[PDB]
Amino acid sequence: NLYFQGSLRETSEGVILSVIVAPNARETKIVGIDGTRGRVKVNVAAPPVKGKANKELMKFFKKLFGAEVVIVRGETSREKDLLIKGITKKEVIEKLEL
Ligand code: NA
Ligand code: NA
Repeated sequence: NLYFQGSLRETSEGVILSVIVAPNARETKIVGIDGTRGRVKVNVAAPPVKGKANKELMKFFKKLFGAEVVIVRGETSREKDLLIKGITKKEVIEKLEL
């Protein structure tokens, strides 16, 4: 039921996945799509302090995609853009739709 196409774009370097983080969660997980922002809603099991939400977010998606993931926008924001290097949009969508 979730459509990720409005939260992704494929660039020269890989795929930029646009997310909005909800911290203080009991489990890091994808919960839905913010259609007004074009972002994947991700609960993150970390407080919003010490870059701890960034660390958990990148661990989660590196494991999911099997590729390196860096934060390219929003290091100190809830609205973060994640560059997944060396991957196609088709691959990213397949992993998100699991
Ligand atoms: Na590009
Ligand atoms: Na994962």
